[PDB]
Amino acid sequence: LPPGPFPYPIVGNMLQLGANPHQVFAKLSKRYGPLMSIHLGSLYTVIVSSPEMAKEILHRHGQVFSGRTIAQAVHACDHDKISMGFLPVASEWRDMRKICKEQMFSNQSMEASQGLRRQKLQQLLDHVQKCSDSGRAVDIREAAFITTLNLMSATLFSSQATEFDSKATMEFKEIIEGVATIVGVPNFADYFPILRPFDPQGVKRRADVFFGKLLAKIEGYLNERLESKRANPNAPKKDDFLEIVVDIIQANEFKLKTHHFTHLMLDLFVGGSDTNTTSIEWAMSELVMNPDKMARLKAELKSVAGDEKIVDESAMPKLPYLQAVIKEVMRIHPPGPLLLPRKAESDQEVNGYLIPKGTQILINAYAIGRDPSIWTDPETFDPERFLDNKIDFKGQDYELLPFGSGRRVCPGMPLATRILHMATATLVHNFDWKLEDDSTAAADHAGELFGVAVRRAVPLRIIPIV
Ligand code: HEM
Ligand SMILES: CC(C)C1=CCC2=C(CC[C@H]3C(C)(C)CCC[C@]23C)C1
Repeated sequence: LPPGPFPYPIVGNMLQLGANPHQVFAKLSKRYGPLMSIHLGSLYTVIVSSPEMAKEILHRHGQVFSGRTIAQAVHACDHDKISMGFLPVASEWRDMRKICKEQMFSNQSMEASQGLRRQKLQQLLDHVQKCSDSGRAVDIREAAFITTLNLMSATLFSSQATEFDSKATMEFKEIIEGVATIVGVPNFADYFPILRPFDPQGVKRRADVFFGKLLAKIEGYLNERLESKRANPNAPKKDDFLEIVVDIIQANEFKLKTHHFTHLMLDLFVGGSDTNTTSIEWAMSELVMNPDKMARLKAELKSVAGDEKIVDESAMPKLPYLQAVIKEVMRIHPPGPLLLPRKAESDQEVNGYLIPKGTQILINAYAIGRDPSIWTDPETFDPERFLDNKIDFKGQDYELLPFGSGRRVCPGMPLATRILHMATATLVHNFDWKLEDDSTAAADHAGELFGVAVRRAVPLRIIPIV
């Protein structure tokens, strides 16, 4: 087996992991190497912490390591048996992946939804404008959370709401926060198989309530769309994912049930919410703490957009520094520092070590992104490192893997980048920013809180001015 720290009886290595396990794993792998055995109680795991080992796992043996480890929380409303996120690579997963690649996240579909997202960006602009008149600090975590939910809801459901914090949006927010509280804590049933039948912390029960809330809303949206399409055959076709769902269902070309689609929408909606929310916050935090970089991005946006307030997504090719800024946030602050787990579908040898069937595989993208043997000055925020650099986060550069790579690489990347780039551009272009209070500024920026997505323990509070 790969080398690693001595595992104690019963608990394995679990007692050493602390509040930020990805940081502990990063330091451990400096000692034990880029393939490292960790015993999460009885859940045997191997940590991957090199670009070289990530390529061996995700690409050379990408089919063997194509499975997922499935947390007990994921069994809520039998999501584990329906979900593109957790099914094994097989016909049903392949069909759902094809639907996302060729129809939902196509260039054609992303361009068609650009206007839906533009109005949500305008709503964000207006909201921040009021705080700026008042002189009030903006809580960037909450602003990014609402904006991301609004942008996701627009793209997936064409949600209407003229208010920034609409009641539909705030119900989504309640649900997403609830899922994060549940999953964001250790479920001992995940680590001790004798406890699974018992659900001793009620994690799966509590997850059922939130998953059910979300599926109920999605099923309602789907049924409403089906009825309005039936009643209004001549109305223009909407440019959202729900329209695509409906057409695919009624064309009946896929061996997929209705719940595959509702659960896919669930997966996509939750998929883009904490991830973009924390990333937007980190982007603003890095820029506020590195005023030279804030100035350089402002200068680019001024040059390209000038007096326009809302950048078109179509303009992204003209904004290389904005792209470099987001790459650099992804390098330092991958929202999931250990990505989503993979699983060995069979015994496999890697670098002379046996990786047994069923091993949980965690890619420590965070460690790789901060490894000094790979990145110069790894702890410094330096977007310029990506200018005229062909390294990207699409999965082909194993130094930068915030979205994974190989078989299960994030299918929502096309939408995520549009959200990240535009939310950042809107905030940076239209206001200057100061910390509400800079007395513990460095500590506020460094302090991470682990969870579904790793985020600043202290929410960023900054005052907008013009
Ligand atoms: C915003 C930043 C985002 C990051 C950093 C991110 C990252 C990731 C990562 C690391 C994975 C696992 C990849 C692997 O197994 O190799 C993943 C999977 C996934 N992501 Fe994302 N993601 C983001 C946004 C989104 C968005 C916007 C959506 C939906 C629109 C989404 C939907 C998914 C889904 C459904 C999967 C599961 C795919 C599968 O297992 O086949 N993500 N993401
Ligand atoms: C984008 C990446 C990080 C992501 C992680 C968690 C989520 C993904 C999409 C779907 C979603 C559920 C199926 C609702 C289960 C909890 C986490 C997970 C799998 C996608």
